[PDB]
Amino acid sequence: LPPNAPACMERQLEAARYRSDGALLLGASSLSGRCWAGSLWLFKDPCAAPNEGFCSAGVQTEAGVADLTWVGERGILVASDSGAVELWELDENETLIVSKFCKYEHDDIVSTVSVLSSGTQAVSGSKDICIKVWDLAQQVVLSSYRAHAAQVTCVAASPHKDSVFLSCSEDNRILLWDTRCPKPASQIGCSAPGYLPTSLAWHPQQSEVFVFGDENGTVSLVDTKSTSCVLSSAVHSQCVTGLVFSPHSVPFLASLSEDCSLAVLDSSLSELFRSQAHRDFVRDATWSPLNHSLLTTVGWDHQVVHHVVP
Amino acid sequence: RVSSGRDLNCVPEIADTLGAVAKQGFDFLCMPVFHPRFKREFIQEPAKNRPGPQTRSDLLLSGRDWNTLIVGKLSPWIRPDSKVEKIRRNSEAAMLQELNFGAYLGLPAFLLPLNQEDNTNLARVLTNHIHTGHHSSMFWMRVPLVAPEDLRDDIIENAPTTHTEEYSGEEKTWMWWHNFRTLCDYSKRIAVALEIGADLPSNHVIDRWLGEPIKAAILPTSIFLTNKKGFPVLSKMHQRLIFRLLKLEVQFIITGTNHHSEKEFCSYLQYLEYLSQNRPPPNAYELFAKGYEDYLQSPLQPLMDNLESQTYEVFEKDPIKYSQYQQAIYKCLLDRVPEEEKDTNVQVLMVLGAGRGPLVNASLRAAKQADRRIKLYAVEKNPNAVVTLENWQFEEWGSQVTVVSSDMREWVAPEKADIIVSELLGSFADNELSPECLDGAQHFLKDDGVSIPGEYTSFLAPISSSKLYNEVRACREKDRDPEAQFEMPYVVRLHNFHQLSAPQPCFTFSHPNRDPMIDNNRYCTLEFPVEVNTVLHGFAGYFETVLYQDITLSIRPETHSPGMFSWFPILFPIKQPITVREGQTICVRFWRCSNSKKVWYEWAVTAPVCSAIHNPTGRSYTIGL
Ligand SMILES: CSC[C@H]1O[C@@H](n2cnc3c(N)ncnc32)[C@H](O)[C@@H]1O
Repeated sequence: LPPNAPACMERQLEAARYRSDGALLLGASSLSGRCWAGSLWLFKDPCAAPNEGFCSAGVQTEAGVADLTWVGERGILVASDSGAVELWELDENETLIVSKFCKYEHDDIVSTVSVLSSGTQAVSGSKDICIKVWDLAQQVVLSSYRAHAAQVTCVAASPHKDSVFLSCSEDNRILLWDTRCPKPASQIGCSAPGYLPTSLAWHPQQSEVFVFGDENGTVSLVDTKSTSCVLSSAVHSQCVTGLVFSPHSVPFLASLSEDCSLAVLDSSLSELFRSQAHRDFVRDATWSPLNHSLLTTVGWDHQVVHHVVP
Repeated sequence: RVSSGRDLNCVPEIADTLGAVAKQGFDFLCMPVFHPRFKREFIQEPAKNRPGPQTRSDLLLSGRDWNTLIVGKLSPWIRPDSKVEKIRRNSEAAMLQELNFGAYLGLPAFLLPLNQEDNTNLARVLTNHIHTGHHSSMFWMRVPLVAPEDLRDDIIENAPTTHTEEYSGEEKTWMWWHNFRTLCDYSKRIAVALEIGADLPSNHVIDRWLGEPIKAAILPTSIFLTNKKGFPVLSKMHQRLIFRLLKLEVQFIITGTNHHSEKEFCSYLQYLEYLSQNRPPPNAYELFAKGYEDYLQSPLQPLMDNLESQTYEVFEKDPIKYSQYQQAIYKCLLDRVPEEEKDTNVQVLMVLGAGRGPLVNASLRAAKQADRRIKLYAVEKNPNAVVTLENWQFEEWGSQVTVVSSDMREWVAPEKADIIVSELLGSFADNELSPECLDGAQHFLKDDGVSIPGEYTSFLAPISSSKLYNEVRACREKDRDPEAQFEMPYVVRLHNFHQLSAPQPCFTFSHPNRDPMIDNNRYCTLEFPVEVNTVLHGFAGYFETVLYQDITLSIRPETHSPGMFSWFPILFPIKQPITVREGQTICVRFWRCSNSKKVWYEWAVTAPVCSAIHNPTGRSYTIGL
């Protein structure tokens, strides 16, 4: 095991993000037992994960990791149980991981984080019901929005627009944000109120298209333009925790649920692949940049699974 | 001074966290008993077979710490009222699990949110836990003054905040509380943790909470301002509310992160202690009345019963009250004897119910003050108190005072009286039967004789107090009617309550009573205009008496005799609380009823809804003749 790297990883795997070069970012929390904390791990050999002694780099966080995002190639931005957003910096040699900043702005657990298209700004969401806009360079809150009336489940920055991001809350609202507007939020979704929205993913190519998942296992395709719900499929028997698009020219949609299953869907939202591999909740998915047929899932069963997608 | 706790939703190590919050000066910690993000599956394989442990060990603290220093919190993913069946089922199971663990741990309290309107299934599950073994632990329902939907920034272009004001709408969080506690049948274990926001609502919205069982106030760091030296502080309005809450002796809870970074959370806490020690100090009455707040006591019946030595002692411990008596007699003597007849004229002064003699002494001080001449009879049916009197007259009064061991209704007086003096008044004035007693004695008063007191009047006012409704209700006893508790008055230092309308006179008596035919029976109809939404639980009673001319005693708040702690108010409960809407009138009816044997009160509310007549034929409560 490397220096500054913990000789043991917490059981609950929260996040998995393949960088450009195919290196693996792992977030984990301790959700039970004496010590409720979290860890950040780097696996330049992804097939070695989750074993700690084969890791490139690892560090201990004060608290659990609710959410994670790569900031460029050396940056890790952390949503903490502590109500802190944490910026973690990679080593020159990438042997260790060191705290750039840890800011206690959220009055409750930080649930969700997304980096805006600049790489100089990020959006956080919390159980404190607020959404905050972060200046990563100056390590400060530019804006705090109480648009929602219950805990914020997800925030996803637009691929190419630094002022645009989606949010969803247990208040049953999906908000489309544009900080350039004086009233920056706009309530979007299906014409009919339905089940609580749980997960968000923009289309990587079509900047006005996104999918959301719900508490009832339904995945839905939305056009900002049509302001009407395009297509919906009942993919899961439990809430949709995550929605991830393939790096392919015509993307694939990876669906992850508390039903402990992975589903891979076409553009028409039809079902291509399904994995009962995990025997607890499936928390994240990343497609290899190297081989786009490879999909890596992590779960609370502490399984790092590598899928071969047709 | 102030009892406060820390609210946290992140506890990496319970030992370290607890030490921290103690170091900062917190009496207790509100924390999760399971990891807030650790959602559990109970029905579906494979997640249901998730290997444990399901949380951290009870061995990590002493039983004493668990019992005194910890308040548990329901996990936030638990939604028993979810419209998704599976989430409902899982939340039912997790809620029981977390509550059962709290009971396992011996936690003194457990926090549950009212964060929306429909908490029906949440209530059903809590009621089930409560009805699973008799336990003492409290449930703190975390309710905001202002619902989060009505707090949100107006930053949604196509969903503007309704800026148009709604009276009842702004009271929606009270209705959340009311429905929850009504479903749970006013369990004494279920109380309010009132969460305060940066934007305090209208006064009516705050007044909604007046008589409610508030155990805690939650103060987010967010609502605190910054002074010149950058210290956390509060708006004067926030401060007026804190001063209000200190009177209810609630526990304060600080929630959220330290927004005053170049300081520590002792800053927030020190501000509270600062306010507490800097609170407007309480009057001597409030110091007298310090232990008795909302304490239910039986009205004394000094006719039917022989009061104890220490009862007379407390009666005597009101120097203001006897100064008034001295002054009334002082004035009456000068009125009755001109200075020309000063030495030739000796007035026959009779004290009727003289107890241990304080009115005898006041009568004597009055006569020397007036420099006029008096002959004193001290009439007292309580032979134990006659012991005190006869020792006083042998040792001190001498033959000026004739002690009479007799009922004033039976006594054959050797002569007629110039002045009769009496302290036969309870908290509803005539509730100890001053009228019947004085009526019996009035044959031996001179045709021009004065009774001190000459007059007394009872007053009533409708009140709201879910606290006192519950305390009455808790007074069920074996071997009697299960609702008799509600058909009797209590003497009580009314504290946690809302007076719904100005007091109105109920019953009036005059002495002597020159009526050719005298009937002490009464029937009275009162209309209390109500300007708030509320729930009626009963009627506060008070009284005023005219000792002589302008000399009075009153426990009626508007005219309260200053510094006179001798009588707390009386309370007439009703069996079923009655909802009253702003604008509506409360119509109550009171009867004073009698036999040769007993006198009693009956009462009914007739508007906005009818109650049952309470205490028909004195079946639950009588006053012995
Ligand atoms: C000093 S409190 C009033 C006193 O009046 C006495 N008392 C009440 N009713 C009567 C009565 N009918 N005759 C004589 N004393 C009375 C009581 O025993 C009590 O000490």
